[PDB]
Amino acid sequence: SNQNNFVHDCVNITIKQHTVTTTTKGENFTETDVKMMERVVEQMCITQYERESQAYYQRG
Amino acid sequence: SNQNNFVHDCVNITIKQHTVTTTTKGENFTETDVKMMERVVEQMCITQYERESQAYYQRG
Amino acid sequence: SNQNNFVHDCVNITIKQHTVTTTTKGENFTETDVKMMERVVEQMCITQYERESQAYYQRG
Amino acid sequence: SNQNNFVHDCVNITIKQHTVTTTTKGENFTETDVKMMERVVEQMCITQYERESQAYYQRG
Amino acid sequence: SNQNNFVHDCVNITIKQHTVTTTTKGENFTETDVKMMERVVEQMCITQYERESQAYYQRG
Amino acid sequence: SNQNNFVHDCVNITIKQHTVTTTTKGENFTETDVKMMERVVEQMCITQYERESQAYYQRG
Amino acid sequence: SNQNNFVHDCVNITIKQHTVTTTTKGENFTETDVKMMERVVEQMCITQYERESQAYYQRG
Amino acid sequence: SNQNNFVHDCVNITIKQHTVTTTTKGENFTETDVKMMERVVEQMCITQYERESQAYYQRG
Amino acid sequence: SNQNNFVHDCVNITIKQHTVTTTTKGENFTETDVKMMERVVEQMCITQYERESQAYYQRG
Amino acid sequence: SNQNNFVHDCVNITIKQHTVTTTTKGENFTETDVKMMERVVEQMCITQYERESQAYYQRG
Repeated sequence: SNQNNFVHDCVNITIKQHTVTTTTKGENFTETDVKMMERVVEQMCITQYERESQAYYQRG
Repeated sequence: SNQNNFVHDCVNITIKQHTVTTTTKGENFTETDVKMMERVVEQMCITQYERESQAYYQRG
Repeated sequence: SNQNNFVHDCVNITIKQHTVTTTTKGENFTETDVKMMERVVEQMCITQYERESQAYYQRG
Repeated sequence: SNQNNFVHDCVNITIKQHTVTTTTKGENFTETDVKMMERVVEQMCITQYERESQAYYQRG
Repeated sequence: SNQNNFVHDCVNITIKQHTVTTTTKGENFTETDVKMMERVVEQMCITQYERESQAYYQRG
Repeated sequence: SNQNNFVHDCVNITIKQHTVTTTTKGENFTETDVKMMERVVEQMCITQYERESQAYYQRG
Repeated sequence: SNQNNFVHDCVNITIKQHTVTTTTKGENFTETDVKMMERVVEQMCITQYERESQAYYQRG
Repeated sequence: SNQNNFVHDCVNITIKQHTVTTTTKGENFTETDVKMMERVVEQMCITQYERESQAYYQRG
Repeated sequence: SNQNNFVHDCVNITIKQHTVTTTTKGENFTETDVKMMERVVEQMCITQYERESQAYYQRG
Repeated sequence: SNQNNFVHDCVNITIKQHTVTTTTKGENFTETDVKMMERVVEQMCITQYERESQAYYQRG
């Protein structure tokens, strides 16, 4: 019973909360951001499988 | 019973909440953002399978 | 009983909530965004299968 | 009993809520957006199967 | 009992809610959007099957 | 040109306004009184003119 | 040209306003009184004129 | 040109305003009194004119 | 040109304002009094004019 | 040109203001009094004019 496994998980995130409360009372507010997840992933993942394979990354 | 597996998961996210409360009381508010997920993924994933394969990434 | 598997999951997201409450009481509000998911995915995924295959990415 | 599988899932999203309440009481509101999903997917996925195949992406 | 499968799912979304309430009481409202899904998908998916196949994407 | 004067003014009130504005906006109000004059005078004035005259006051 | 004067002014009040504004905005109000004059005068004035005159006051 | 004067002014009040503004914004108010004049005068004035005159005051 | 004057002014009050502003913003208020004149005068003035006159005052 | 004057002024008060501002912002207020004049006068003035006159005062 042969079995090969080639697993690739570039990103893996897990949030588990039970109670999330937020309050923004006040009088004079300007430019209020109450986000929860802004910019999570900005990745690159290739997973090449054979020879003479190349990969060029640049984030200038 | 041979079995090959080639799994590729570029992004994997899991949120599990039970109670989410938000409140924005006040008098003079300007430019209020109460988002929850703004820009999650901006990725690139290729998964090439054979030889002389190339990949060029650039995020200038 | 041979079996090959070539799985590719570029993005995978799961939200599970039970109670979501939001309130925006007040007097003078201007430009209020109460969105929940703004810009989730902006990706590119190719999954080439044979040789001399190329891929060019650019996000200038 | 041979069986090949070539699965490709470019995007996969699942929301499961039970109670969603929203309220926007007030007096003077201007430009209020209470959307839930604004711009989910902006992707490109190809899945080429043979040789000398190319793919050019550009998001200038 | 041979069986090949070539599955391609460019986008897959599932919403399951039980109670959705919305209220927009007030006095002076201007330009109120209470949409639920604004711009879901803006994609392109090709699934070419043979050699010397090309694909050019541009979102300037 | 004789002239006698026996003036008696028990109460004398004078209101002179130009603009009176009132507003009772809201959501959940209970037992709101917006009167202007509730119980002005509760007096007693006699002005007896001859001898062995008596006056008995009691506000128990 | 003889002239006698016997003036008696028990109470004398004069209000002179130009602009009176009132506002009672809110959400949950209970037992709100916005009166202007509640219990002005509770007096007693006699002005007896001859001898052996008596006056009995009691505010128990 | 004889002239006698017997002036008696038990109370004399004069209010002169130009702009009166009042505001009671909020969320949860209970037993709010915004009166202006509650209990002004509670007096007693007699002005007896002849002999063996008596006056009894008691504010128990 | 004889002239007698017997002036009696038990109380004499004069208010002269130009701008009166009041504000009671908040969230949880209980038993708020914003009166302006609560209990001004509680007096007694007699002005007897002849002999063997008596006056009894008691504020127990 | 004879002239007698018998002036009696038991109390004499004069307020002259130009701008009166008051503010009571907050969250949890209890038993707030913002009065301006609470208990001004509690006097007794007699002005007897002839002999064997008596006056009894008691403020127990």
